[PDB]
Amino acid sequence: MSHKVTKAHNGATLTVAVGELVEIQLPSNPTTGFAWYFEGGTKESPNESMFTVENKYFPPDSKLLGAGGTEHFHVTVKAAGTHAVNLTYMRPWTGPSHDSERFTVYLKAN
Amino acid sequence: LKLPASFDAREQWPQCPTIKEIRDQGSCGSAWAFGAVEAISDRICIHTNAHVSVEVSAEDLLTCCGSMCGDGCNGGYPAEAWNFWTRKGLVSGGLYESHVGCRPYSIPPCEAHVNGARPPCTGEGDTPKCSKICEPGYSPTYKQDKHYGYNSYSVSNSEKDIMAEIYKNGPVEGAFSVYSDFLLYKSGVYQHVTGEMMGGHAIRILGWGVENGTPYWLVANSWNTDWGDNGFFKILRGQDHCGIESEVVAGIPRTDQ
Repeated sequence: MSHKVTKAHNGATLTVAVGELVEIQLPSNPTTGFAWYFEGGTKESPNESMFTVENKYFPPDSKLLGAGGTEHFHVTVKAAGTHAVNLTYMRPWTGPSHDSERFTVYLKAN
Repeated sequence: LKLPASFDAREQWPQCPTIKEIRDQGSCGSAWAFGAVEAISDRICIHTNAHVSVEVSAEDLLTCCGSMCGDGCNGGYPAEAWNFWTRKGLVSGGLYESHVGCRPYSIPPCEAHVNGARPPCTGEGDTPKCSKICEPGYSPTYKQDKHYGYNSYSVSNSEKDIMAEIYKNGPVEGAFSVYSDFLLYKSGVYQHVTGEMMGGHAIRILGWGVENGTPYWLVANSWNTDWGDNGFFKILRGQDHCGIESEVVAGIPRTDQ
């Protein structure tokens, strides 16, 4: 079914079938100019043929400017085998570093 | 003569370095502090005729305002920012690892240094402890380093009332709803074509102009120097576009030497 992954499971291997949905949801504070991204600063999947990906932001319930919420990546796996989702919490025009918070998970088909 | 068609405070006040300066909030949601301290520094300078010039620490407003201003790196209120100013003070403090003033900003962008790169740039981690101790070597001690404000008012939702305030008095703070395409912004008069709501964001309006027939506010961001135009940007003016004219606030500094 929907498989629910968070920051506590960075670097896990989740088993899945073709086409089940994976909510990967992580904190993201976009007001700082840092969102989560695949390599190259894009939210699209590097391989649209291995898996397909959408994301959304969810602001917080507060009027505090600079309050931060939660990003979801709704990853559907489209092919058999194992799949690293590598996201990085960074500022796209500036690019990642050793110091960027990183997130990965390994999606395994069948 | 009442009011120019183009205005830029950087070039109206040459002798005030800060008005040109673009700080960087790192990963905290603290622009709410940044917009205040940045106008405050500008105002202090302007309202002494460049006889006093100082980078006001955002670490100060960031770390010692507690809940009366909001939540630190989890977000805050510009207007609360300014009377915390007026009623406590705010010390000198500069950029990450500058070693300028009493409290330098203690959060980094993420590329350059690794040793004790210290609190890193993780998820929604805590704000820094309120420290109230000057960096070693910085000379005037904590409470004597404080600059106070006179008051803090809001500007009404007016275009003419904001251009007045800015031209008499220097840059203000304000805020606007940020939507996806905003971060995607690289030059021009921003206007929202798409994206959902991202949240509100505090900023510093220093000026105005018309380009390509589109009237606009000159705003300074707190996302470093390689965002946008050297940290700066433009946003459509006159239409309360994204609340940019809605929430403006300023003070007059207590200048008693």
